[PDB]
Amino acid sequence: GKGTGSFGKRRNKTHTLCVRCGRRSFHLQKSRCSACAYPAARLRSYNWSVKAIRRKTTGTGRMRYLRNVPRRFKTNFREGTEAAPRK
Amino acid sequence: VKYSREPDNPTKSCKSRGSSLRVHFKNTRETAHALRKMPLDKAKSYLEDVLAHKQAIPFTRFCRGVGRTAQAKNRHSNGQGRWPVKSAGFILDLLKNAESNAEVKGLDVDSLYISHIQVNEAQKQRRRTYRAHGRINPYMSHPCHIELILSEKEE
Amino acid sequence: PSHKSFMIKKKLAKKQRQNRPIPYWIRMRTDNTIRYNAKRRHWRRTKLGF
RNA sequence: AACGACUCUCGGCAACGGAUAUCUCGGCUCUCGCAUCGAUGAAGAACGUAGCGAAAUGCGAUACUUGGUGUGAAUUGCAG
RNA sequence: UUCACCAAGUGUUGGAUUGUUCACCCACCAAUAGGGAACGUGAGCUGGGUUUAGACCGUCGUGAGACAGGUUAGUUUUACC
RNA sequence: UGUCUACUAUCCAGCGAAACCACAGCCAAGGGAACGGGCUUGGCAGAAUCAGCGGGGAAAGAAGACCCUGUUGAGCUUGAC
RNA sequence: CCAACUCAGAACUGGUACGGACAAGGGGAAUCCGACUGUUUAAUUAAAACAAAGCAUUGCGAUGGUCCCAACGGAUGUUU
RNA sequence: GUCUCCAAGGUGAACAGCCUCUGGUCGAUGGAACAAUGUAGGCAAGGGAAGUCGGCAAAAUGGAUCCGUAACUUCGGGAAA
RNA sequence: GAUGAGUAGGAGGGCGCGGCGGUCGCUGCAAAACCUUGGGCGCGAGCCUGGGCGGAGCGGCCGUCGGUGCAGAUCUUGGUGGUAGUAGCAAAUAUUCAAAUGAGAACUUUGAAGGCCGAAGAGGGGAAAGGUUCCAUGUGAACGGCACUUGCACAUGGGUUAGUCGAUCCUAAGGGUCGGGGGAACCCCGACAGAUAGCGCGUCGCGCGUACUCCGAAAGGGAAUCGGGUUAAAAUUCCU
RNA sequence: GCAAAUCGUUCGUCUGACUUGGGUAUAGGGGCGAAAGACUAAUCGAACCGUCUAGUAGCUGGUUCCCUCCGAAGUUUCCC
RNA sequence: CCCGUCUUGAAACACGGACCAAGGAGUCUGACAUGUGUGCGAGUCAACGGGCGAGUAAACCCGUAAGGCGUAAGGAAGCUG
RNA sequence: ACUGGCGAGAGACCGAUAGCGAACAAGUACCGCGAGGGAAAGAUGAAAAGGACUUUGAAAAGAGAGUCAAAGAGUGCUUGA
Ligand SMILES: [K+]
Ligand SMILES: [K+]
Ligand SMILES: [K+]
Ligand SMILES: [K+]
Ligand SMILES: [K+]
Ligand SMILES: [K+]
Ligand SMILES: [K+]
Ligand SMILES: [K+]
Ligand SMILES: [K+]
Ligand SMILES: [K+]
Ligand SMILES: [K+]
Ligand SMILES: [K+]
Ligand SMILES: [K+]
Ligand SMILES: [K+]
Ligand SMILES: [K+]
Ligand SMILES: [K+]
Ligand SMILES: [K+]
Ligand SMILES: [K+]
Ligand SMILES: [K+]
Ligand SMILES: [K+]
Ligand SMILES: [K+]
Ligand SMILES: [K+]
Ligand SMILES: [K+]
Ligand SMILES: [K+]
Ligand SMILES: [K+]
Ligand SMILES: [K+]
Ligand SMILES: [K+]
Ligand SMILES: [K+]
Ligand SMILES: [K+]
Ligand SMILES: [K+]
Ligand SMILES: [K+]
Ligand SMILES: [K+]
Ligand SMILES: [K+]
Ligand SMILES: [Mg+2]
Ligand SMILES: [Mg+2]
Ligand SMILES: [Mg+2]
Ligand SMILES: [Mg+2]
Ligand SMILES: [Mg+2]
Ligand SMILES: [Mg+2]
Ligand SMILES: [Mg+2]
Ligand SMILES: [Mg+2]
Ligand SMILES: [Mg+2]
Ligand SMILES: [Mg+2]
Ligand SMILES: [Mg+2]
Ligand SMILES: [Mg+2]
Ligand SMILES: [Mg+2]
Ligand SMILES: [Mg+2]
Ligand SMILES: [Mg+2]
Ligand SMILES: [Mg+2]
Ligand SMILES: [Mg+2]
Ligand SMILES: [Mg+2]
Ligand SMILES: [Mg+2]
Ligand SMILES: [Mg+2]
Ligand SMILES: [Mg+2]
Ligand SMILES: [Mg+2]
Ligand SMILES: [Mg+2]
Ligand SMILES: [Mg+2]
Ligand SMILES: [Mg+2]
Ligand SMILES: [Mg+2]
Ligand SMILES: [Mg+2]
Ligand SMILES: [Mg+2]
Ligand SMILES: [Mg+2]
Ligand SMILES: [Mg+2]
Ligand SMILES: [Mg+2]
Ligand SMILES: [Mg+2]
Ligand SMILES: [Mg+2]
Ligand SMILES: [Mg+2]
Ligand SMILES: [Mg+2]
Ligand SMILES: [Mg+2]
Ligand SMILES: [Mg+2]
Ligand SMILES: [Mg+2]
Ligand SMILES: [Mg+2]
Ligand SMILES: [Mg+2]
Ligand SMILES: [Mg+2]
Ligand SMILES: [Mg+2]
Ligand SMILES: [Mg+2]
Ligand SMILES: [Mg+2]
Ligand SMILES: [Mg+2]
Ligand SMILES: [Mg+2]
Ligand SMILES: [Mg+2]
Ligand SMILES: [Mg+2]
Ligand SMILES: [Mg+2]
Ligand SMILES: [Mg+2]
Ligand SMILES: [Mg+2]
Ligand SMILES: [Mg+2]
Ligand SMILES: [Mg+2]
Ligand SMILES: [Mg+2]
Ligand SMILES: [Mg+2]
Ligand SMILES: [Mg+2]
Ligand SMILES: [Mg+2]
Ligand SMILES: [Mg+2]
Ligand SMILES: [Mg+2]
Ligand SMILES: [Mg+2]
Ligand SMILES: [Mg+2]
Ligand SMILES: [Mg+2]
Ligand SMILES: [Mg+2]
Ligand SMILES: [Mg+2]
Ligand SMILES: [Mg+2]
Ligand SMILES: [Mg+2]
Ligand SMILES: [Mg+2]
Ligand SMILES: [Mg+2]
Ligand SMILES: [Mg+2]
Ligand SMILES: [Mg+2]
Ligand SMILES: [Mg+2]
Ligand SMILES: [Mg+2]
Ligand SMILES: [Mg+2]
Ligand SMILES: [Mg+2]
Ligand SMILES: [Mg+2]
Ligand SMILES: [Mg+2]
Ligand SMILES: [Mg+2]
Ligand SMILES: [Mg+2]
Ligand SMILES: [Mg+2]
Ligand SMILES: [Mg+2]
Ligand SMILES: [Mg+2]
Ligand SMILES: [Mg+2]
Ligand SMILES: [Mg+2]
Ligand SMILES: [Mg+2]
Ligand SMILES: [Mg+2]
Ligand SMILES: [Mg+2]
Ligand SMILES: [Mg+2]
Ligand SMILES: [Mg+2]
Ligand SMILES: [Mg+2]
Ligand SMILES: [Mg+2]
Ligand SMILES: [Mg+2]
Ligand SMILES: [Mg+2]
Ligand SMILES: [Mg+2]
Ligand SMILES: [Mg+2]
Ligand SMILES: [Mg+2]
Ligand SMILES: [Mg+2]
Ligand SMILES: [Mg+2]
Ligand SMILES: [Mg+2]
Ligand SMILES: [Mg+2]
Ligand SMILES: [Mg+2]
Ligand SMILES: [Zn+2]
Repeated sequence: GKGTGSFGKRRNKTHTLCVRCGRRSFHLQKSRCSACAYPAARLRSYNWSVKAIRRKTTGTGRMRYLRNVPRRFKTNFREGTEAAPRK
Repeated sequence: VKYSREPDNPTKSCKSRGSSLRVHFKNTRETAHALRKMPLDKAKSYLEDVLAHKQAIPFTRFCRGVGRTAQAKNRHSNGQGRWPVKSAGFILDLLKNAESNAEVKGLDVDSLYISHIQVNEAQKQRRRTYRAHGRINPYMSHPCHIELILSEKEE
Repeated sequence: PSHKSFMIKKKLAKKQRQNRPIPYWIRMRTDNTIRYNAKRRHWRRTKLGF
């Protein structure tokens, strides 16, 4: 019964979707994400998984704000001014 | 496009082909092997008799385990033969297509005979079947290409 | 099930939208290599995992 | 012990398959320059967004973009 | 009845106890001779024994455990070449 | 031992795998890594094919678990360090 | 005036058939082991193995017995 | 393999088995033959465990009513003896 | 003039592959690769050449360099055979006739007949779980291990309406925590080392005040909806 | 193989140490165990995942072109 | 007689090998040693760095009491040489 | 000092089983409850000029014809072992 018959009882979810990382890794009874350790303030990262680090590191996502920092640096973060109107 | 064998007189010959036909290669080869060098009129009636289970197609090469029938003794002494209707249907359509090509060329249909016919293996198609102890095996089909040429009987 | 959360229902709605064939005019663009939708999902073949 | 079938064998052609050759907006390695994330809400995650789009790329209800400036006549698969 | 010769053509059995081979007894029979064939023969069977893992006894060992000692329960796979 | 029913097998239409495969596949004796399909000497030996069959292929399944070796382990024990 | 279905008996009758299908204990005389019901090696062992009530021994009067813990503390203990 | 609600008539002690109504359904690839071997279900003269490690398997018993019921016993049972 | 065996092993002289520094050339009047029952050279590794295919690169020589030579490793990845049209399709009692539709019907639909599930059902719902599988229309292929005009497949469009049904609220086993106590820190204990939360009544004042206003049940507790009708697909939700 | 444990008949129990859903607690030398070294996601006499790691191996297997020349040893001593 | 392989001994009833393509194994680095080629020679070495330079990761130049190795050994050492 | 980030130059490096796992909607599809695991997949032609039309077929498609230097380049299409 340990094999096929046992697999018939699979209607209780150990993990749900994590609010923070979105993986189906939020252990419900532990109230803890096995992927990102949410709700712990610090993210879950380990140097013994190089692949895991590069899956989730900076640049794998949208870089919504950080992508524009280099452009602003080139202008010395100038603000409060505009190009002279065309003549 | 290019057939394995070219007719001796292209002006007096017609041809037709079929590619990737969903029919067993081995069954179709046996049917083609029984039609070679046969008049078109006799070939059509012969295939129709196969569809009616009145004449059998002898199996000479891919014949292991094939049953024995009296309808095949005339062409194959040991009596191994079958009635591969599906193969006959595809070849019958090819013969009719070649006959129509003859009419456009204005050939003498009554004197036409099968001067060339061959079956080639086409690309295999893949399904799967389930085996004991949670194993998966291939479940393949063996389609074939068919080409034939009809030539007028020269006097 | 019939009892479902708002969050899950929203995720299922997005998956349905993504489960369509590519528009025909996509294959006629200049320098196009997209042949078909490589991420098609069937409810009975591959499960969503949530 | 002909003929023909079968088996094997040699050649022509046709199949099967994707090797070889020639390629390359990719990789790898070395060197150089620069020092710039975040409670003024980051990285990450989610959802939405086009006249016709699913993805990728972009963007945020001002949503494959607004504005300024530069360039100076296109965009383009189709339509308008 | 015994000894010996040609001789392997034909035959050489039914049972109690034992997993047995071996043995022993009862009974029949003309006779109940002895052997080989990978100690013939398990993709022919059977699995009683032996020879995994459970368990008990005796003896041995401080102990874990041991015993050509006894005991009981213990999956016998595939041919289409 | 006989016989009866059903479903298979069997024949057909359609569909259609896998294990396995050095090359291969008739025997006797001989010698040989001491038990040959191949070698030596003989018996012999005639296309293609069907249904069955378990003698053989020291058949398949698995880098023997038994035993031994290694200056390999591991579980457990104690008067070992 | 209106009642439901249990029991008992008699006559007659069929080719002795009649719980007519279905359903549904074989029985007896003993030995070994375990008292019994219960439990056990999911996928080779269901047992004589485990548990069991009963019996007996041991520690402890809380500044305590047994036990957990890196530390702080905690389980038995809503206890005696 | 996977929790739970509703539950007709007849036979009968009975949501036993067997048949039926409401509702559902003929979905399991089909055709032709009726060899061996097999799987499942049966039957059998006379004998009745001689089979086999062993009564394995099968057969036999079976409901209800009346009568009747031993050893032994912890007096409750045994007993549907 | 003499002489010639060789596993393990050593060494010499050569062949071949890809670059680099040089040098000498070839090529759309056809390079590389590949094919050949063409021919020739070398003991040999190999080399040269005819013909074909192909359509843009390539070679010789000197030196120098290297991820530089395969039959094996139960070798790696990919491809392909024999086996073989073979093993095999066999549980759950069962189908038959006529007609319609269609290129095509043992398998679609209608009607008739004969059977089965037999209310602890092969019937009618729901919780989990799935996520559009729901409904309509259409359909080339593929798929539904025979077939299909068929569809839980594919394509296009449509579809889920609540003060009363639930979640929501309450607390259970328990979970997460302040302060405090530990801890290099990640973390450990968990209202136990503590100026609780606030509430009530007047109109800002009085009174009260025992350290969690937290999470934890779509089967526990719990404010309130019933008929009748309505869709291709929704209803104790839409209409009355 | 319908099936990496199923099918047929036959069997044990069936008001209780009964069966079962959901919630919740215990996590790897740890848990849990009416005790079989059982069970802890087809994994248990120490799970699973990544890393240390290309772990070490006196042992098994393999080890890629041509000719030419020379051409062995299984014996000595010492060594867990 | 079938190749490859371990072996005193393989055609072996020893193991790997169904077939084809491509990939596939003594390398790089540090230290030392013998041999050989080359330069210089009681010396030798441009090595850290500097000066520059094919507008330049090369090449060219620089050792002024630098440093390495060598030029002197023996001794535990004090020392002597 | 600098195998991350941003920008830049270079190479006796690899040339689609190579080189980063990833030359391409690659950390993607897919697998696992989870920690994690993790592919395959580049080339028509100079230009789509991507094959009008006739005829056969239910359709796929074939035959003839057409475009092109070439369909012996016909939408996974250079060469094609
Ligand atoms: K046959
Ligand atoms: K031939
Ligand atoms: K190439
Ligand atoms: K924000
Ligand atoms: K702009
Ligand atoms: K056998
Ligand atoms: K048993
Ligand atoms: K058939
Ligand atoms: K012999
Ligand atoms: K162990
Ligand atoms: K009981
Ligand atoms: K205490
Ligand atoms: K039979
Ligand atoms: K007996
Ligand atoms: K050159
Ligand atoms: K040649
Ligand atoms: K070279
Ligand atoms: K449900
Ligand atoms: K509500
Ligand atoms: K509730
Ligand atoms: K209650
Ligand atoms: K109403
Ligand atoms: K029962
Ligand atoms: K462990
Ligand atoms: K050794
Ligand atoms: K070997
Ligand atoms: K050996
Ligand atoms: K071998
Ligand atoms: K010096
Ligand atoms: K200097
Ligand atoms: K001295
Ligand atoms: K790869
Ligand atoms: K071409
Ligand atoms: Mg398990
Ligand atoms: Mg849980
Ligand atoms: Mg929680
Ligand atoms: Mg057969
Ligand atoms: Mg199967
Ligand atoms: Mg399975
Ligand atoms: Mg599923
Ligand atoms: Mg998953
Ligand atoms: Mg964009
Ligand atoms: Mg005799
Ligand atoms: Mg003997
Ligand atoms: Mg024997
Ligand atoms: Mg045998
Ligand atoms: Mg056997
Ligand atoms: Mg035997
Ligand atoms: Mg036995
Ligand atoms: Mg035992
Ligand atoms: Mg003792
Ligand atoms: Mg025994
Ligand atoms: Mg012989
Ligand atoms: Mg042999
Ligand atoms: Mg001979
Ligand atoms: Mg013969
Ligand atoms: Mg057999
Ligand atoms: Mg045999
Ligand atoms: Mg073998
Ligand atoms: Mg071994
Ligand atoms: Mg082993
Ligand atoms: Mg060792
Ligand atoms: Mg030793
Ligand atoms: Mg040890
Ligand atoms: Mg006694
Ligand atoms: Mg008992
Ligand atoms: Mg159990
Ligand atoms: Mg068991
Ligand atoms: Mg059992
Ligand atoms: Mg007592
Ligand atoms: Mg302490
Ligand atoms: Mg009644
Ligand atoms: Mg009943
Ligand atoms: Mg009888
Ligand atoms: Mg009788
Ligand atoms: Mg009797
Ligand atoms: Mg007997
Ligand atoms: Mg006997
Ligand atoms: Mg006996
Ligand atoms: Mg019995
Ligand atoms: Mg009795
Ligand atoms: Mg020699
Ligand atoms: Mg070269
Ligand atoms: Mg040739
Ligand atoms: Mg050359
Ligand atoms: Mg290289
Ligand atoms: Mg190499
Ligand atoms: Mg090879
Ligand atoms: Mg070799
Ligand atoms: Mg191999
Ligand atoms: Mg392979
Ligand atoms: Mg094959
Ligand atoms: Mg068959
Ligand atoms: Mg079967
Ligand atoms: Mg049948
Ligand atoms: Mg049936
Ligand atoms: Mg049917
Ligand atoms: Mg029934
Ligand atoms: Mg019925
Ligand atoms: Mg009920
Ligand atoms: Mg089908
Ligand atoms: Mg539907
Ligand atoms: Mg769909
Ligand atoms: Mg309510
Ligand atoms: Mg509580
Ligand atoms: Mg906590
Ligand atoms: Mg605190
Ligand atoms: Mg307090
Ligand atoms: Mg509250
Ligand atoms: Mg709550
Ligand atoms: Mg409730
Ligand atoms: Mg409804
Ligand atoms: Mg079946
Ligand atoms: Mg612990
Ligand atoms: Mg238990
Ligand atoms: Mg044990
Ligand atoms: Mg691991
Ligand atoms: Mg290595
Ligand atoms: Mg020593
Ligand atoms: Mg030996
Ligand atoms: Mg050999
Ligand atoms: Mg031998
Ligand atoms: Mg070996
Ligand atoms: Mg082998
Ligand atoms: Mg190679
Ligand atoms: Mg030197
Ligand atoms: Mg000096
Ligand atoms: Mg002195
Ligand atoms: Mg940097
Ligand atoms: Mg790659
Ligand atoms: Mg290459
Ligand atoms: Mg080109
Ligand atoms: Mg090509
Ligand atoms: Zn997370």
